[PDB]
Amino acid sequence: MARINYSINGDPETTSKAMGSELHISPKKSREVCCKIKGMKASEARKFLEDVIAMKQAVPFKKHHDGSGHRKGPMAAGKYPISASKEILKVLKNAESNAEYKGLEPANMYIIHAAIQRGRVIHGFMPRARGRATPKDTETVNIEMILSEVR
Amino acid sequence: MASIHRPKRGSLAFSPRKRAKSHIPRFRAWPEATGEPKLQSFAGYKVGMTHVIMVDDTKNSLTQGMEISVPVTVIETPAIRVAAIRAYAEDSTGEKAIAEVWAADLDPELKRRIPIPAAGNQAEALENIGKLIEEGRVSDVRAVIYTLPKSLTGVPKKVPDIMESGISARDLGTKFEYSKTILGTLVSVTDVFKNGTLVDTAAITIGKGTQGPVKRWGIQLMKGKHSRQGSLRQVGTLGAFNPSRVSWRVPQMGQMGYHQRTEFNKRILKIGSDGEEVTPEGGFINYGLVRGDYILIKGSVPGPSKRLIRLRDPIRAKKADLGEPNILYISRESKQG
Amino acid sequence: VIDAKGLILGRLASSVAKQLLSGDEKVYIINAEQAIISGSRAATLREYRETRERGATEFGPYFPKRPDRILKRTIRGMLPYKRARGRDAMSRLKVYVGVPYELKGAETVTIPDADMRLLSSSRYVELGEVSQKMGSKF
RNA sequence: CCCGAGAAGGGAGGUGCAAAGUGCCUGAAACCUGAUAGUGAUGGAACGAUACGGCAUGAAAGGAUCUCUGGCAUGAAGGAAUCAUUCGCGAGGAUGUAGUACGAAUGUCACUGCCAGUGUCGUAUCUUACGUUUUGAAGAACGGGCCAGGGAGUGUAUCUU
RNA sequence: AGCUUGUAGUCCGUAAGGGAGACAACCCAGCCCGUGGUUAAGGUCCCCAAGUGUCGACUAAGUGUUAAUACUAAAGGGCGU
RNA sequence: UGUUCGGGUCGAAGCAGGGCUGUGAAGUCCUGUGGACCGUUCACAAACGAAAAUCCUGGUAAUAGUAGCAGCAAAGCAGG
RNA sequence: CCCUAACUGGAGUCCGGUGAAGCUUACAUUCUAGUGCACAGUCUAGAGACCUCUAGGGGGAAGUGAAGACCCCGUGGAGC
RNA sequence: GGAGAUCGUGAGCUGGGUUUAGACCGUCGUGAGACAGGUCGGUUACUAUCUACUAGAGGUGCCCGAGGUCUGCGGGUAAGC
Ligand SMILES: [Mg+2]
Ligand SMILES: [Mg+2]
Ligand SMILES: [Mg+2]
Ligand SMILES: [Mg+2]
Ligand SMILES: [Mg+2]
Ligand SMILES: [Mg+2]
Ligand SMILES: [Mg+2]
Ligand SMILES: [Mg+2]
Ligand SMILES: [Mg+2]
Ligand SMILES: [Mg+2]
Ligand SMILES: [Mg+2]
Ligand SMILES: [Mg+2]
Repeated sequence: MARINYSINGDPETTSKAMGSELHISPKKSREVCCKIKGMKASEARKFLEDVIAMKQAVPFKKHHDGSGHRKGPMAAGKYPISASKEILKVLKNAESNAEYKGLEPANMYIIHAAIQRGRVIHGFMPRARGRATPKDTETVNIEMILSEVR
Repeated sequence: MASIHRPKRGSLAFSPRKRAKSHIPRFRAWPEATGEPKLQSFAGYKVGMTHVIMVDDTKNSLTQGMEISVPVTVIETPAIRVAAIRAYAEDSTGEKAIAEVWAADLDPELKRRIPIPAAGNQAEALENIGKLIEEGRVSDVRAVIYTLPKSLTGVPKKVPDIMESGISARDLGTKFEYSKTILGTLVSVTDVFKNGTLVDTAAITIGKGTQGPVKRWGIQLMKGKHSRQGSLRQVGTLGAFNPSRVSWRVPQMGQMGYHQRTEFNKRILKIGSDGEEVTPEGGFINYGLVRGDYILIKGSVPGPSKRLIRLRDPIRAKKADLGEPNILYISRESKQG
Repeated sequence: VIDAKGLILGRLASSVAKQLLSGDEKVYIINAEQAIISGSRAATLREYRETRERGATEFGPYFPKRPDRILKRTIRGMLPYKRARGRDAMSRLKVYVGVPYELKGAETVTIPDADMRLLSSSRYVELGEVSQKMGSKF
């Protein structure tokens, strides 16, 4: 519904954070993309996410494996989370902008915290058979992202 | 229950029916030597099939002497290079590689398979293997060979296929000295197999993908009213109530084809040297034309065109010397008509 | 290093099992095919052919064929091998057929009480013959 | 003020003792995400009880003759080893040494700075969950997906003790 | 008939711990907590603490290595010993 | 509730973890958060204690990023 | 049907977006035999078992749906 | 040949019979109705969580780092009858 306290706080001297507030994206795929992009630099993470959206590089799905085949190269089951890639790209862009506004250098930032949190769910209905309506939700996700020029 | 009895669907002799672990068939056993020294194996590539009209020479056959049309299989078999000489030490556990010596001179195309061994320990490795044979540690000597498919235009590859071919001689010193003679050279298929003699053809068969139980084991389709109730190409039952588990012997889907298979008593009918003798008009379909020296094998052979075929002299050949064939007509008309 | 030539299979196995459960020594049992099993040859071969062709192919007991692996199996039976003590004891045991090359010139000790001449009958077969009649090569 | 297409949202920044930051007081568990400790791709299951160890913690609320390691005094039940004699076919027994040396614990003197505890893992022994119907339940008998809250001997009249 | 219906005693139900491989009721045992000791039942080749224990015989069949028992085959025969 | 003795913005209740006492029900204490009430002696009352009723209401999983988004009218492509 | 084969369109398989539900005390990589209320993945003794993922059809979970509608009982009903 | 596998096998199929509601024939019953009598007709629900099997992959374990060629602890066969 509203603003979120961060799970992790980097030190404010070398911290450029940015929250993706309650995106309507898939929490499983966004969680996998956040697990992949943690530890990378901002530039290489942006390049990887752009390759993900262009279907050239696949993220490895290790926790939510079902309904996903095995991708080429040295990889297990992996997919191309287009919507998660776009939303995490927007959060990464906002984090780079905050690093610019703080005088910090976005070109050396290492993503030290990048996690998802499920937000409030917009309850829906799906008209099923035999006069029954099961739910169908628009699950929201809060995307945290912390940069820092230290590692 | 008055049981109706049917033989089991498919063979359990070839399980687990998995994808074979190499494009080259491997020989698990070799026949015992019965004469002068020679390589027991050769490797070729399957081109395609044609038919010959050969006078029948098979003794005691119903159609002996009269004309017959025998479906043959032309095989493109260029020279092979005996790369290495490897000796084995036998013990309680089993045969173990005790030493090898590679030929000094080798083809430049071999780098696509393995890095080229240097021309180093040639005389000294040979004297080491001689001392090992003398003291008694050595039991058998085998030769390493590779194809040289750079000449063949119907096979897209140019990397050699490396394989072991046992030498056929009587005394291990005799085997060692013959292997010394043929080490590092090019030996044509006429120096291994003679015209009219049986062989064994092994090769990875035609892959058919993940096929179903009706095609993989030849199980029965559901019949009559059961043909259109929702399960037509599915096995009727996977097991009883007890034991509470599916047996490994139930027919099921899986990898069909691309297995290694050995065919026995495949006769040799012709030892040719020009591909225009057998190449039909328009070439072979999806292959091209024959450009090296070939051998015509009677009947079918496992694998599609272009596949590597390993030829060894027979291990369970029932019949005696068969003599030279008399081909009257190699049918080189078009395969596309 | 135990020389198992002319020794009872069970008595040697029990002695080696207690020695390994003492818990310090790596025990090599050379000449495993020359171990003795008392009883008539027909009954011995009947029991061992029944035990050989017992299990299922996906689950069942894959009882070995080699004499050294059969002696290892028999010593495995008299250990708590599913425990860490048993696992360490089975890792500290090596059985060979004949004399391996690294045990040439080594010193051996044979169990007195597990001797085969303590028996008082001609009814015995060697473990090597049972392994050979189970189809083994050794 | 910056990013954002944006009256969305985010960062920086400020009001406020405190964001308590628009169904906004405190803000549990289930459930979800991340980090730390232990273990982990040779491994056996009512998830725990008891004892002993490895790793991490042990600031407060717990100990300071408390923790670790020894000597000395008194030591209930029990009670050697070794040696000698004699018996016994023998394994061994009896007698003496000797109710000796030892022995739970109770005191005292040195010695030491950890110990109690907490989390996880391993080793040894024991346990096939809970309630119910049952002669008999781990039952292939019935009830429970999980967590929170609500949920079952109360009043009048009358008799008896 | 692990069937049905009685009677005497003792059990389970309502009974731990120790031992029979597991065992409602079979043996020791009826049990507040901690420590030490010695025994009960049963066992001592290994799994498993303690006997490759002693004496005198038997068995050659892997018989057997199964106190009670719902868990263990008879009649008959053997110049087997 | 009557009655005695009290604690609290120098921080009450509640909440998460932990130490100590008690055979135990539970009590008390400490760390963190909190922003206004809370206990105790001697007695007395009750809409007085949950682990369970295919219990009731709410929140939320695993299934699962799975089934469906196909069958009766298979409809879209180029340029701007 | 002997005896199945090839081909077409829609599903399925793979990919992008959207996106539920039903079983569920717990644990769970099993297989054999015994025992146990006499039909055990969890007990006892053995034998196997490196883990994770995808596809497959349904052997087992006395699979799920459901206070059995057959039989009996109830000093229970209704209709005739 | 016979027999076992929950008279193996309906989350595989079928639905012919038996065992629902309708109706007819015969026999019972005053009757409603009944027949271990016959006849005609009569709904087969589920998206597979765990396990087992069948195939296909990703890892770690072993290991100078990598590649290639082999061995054979084992598993399977009816590969023939
Ligand atoms: Mg969504
Ligand atoms: Mg409707
Ligand atoms: Mg009762
Ligand atoms: Mg409550
Ligand atoms: Mg009694
Ligand atoms: Mg009693
Ligand atoms: Mg008892
Ligand atoms: Mg409750
Ligand atoms: Mg589609
Ligand atoms: Mg009922
Ligand atoms: Mg009555
Ligand atoms: Mg079934």
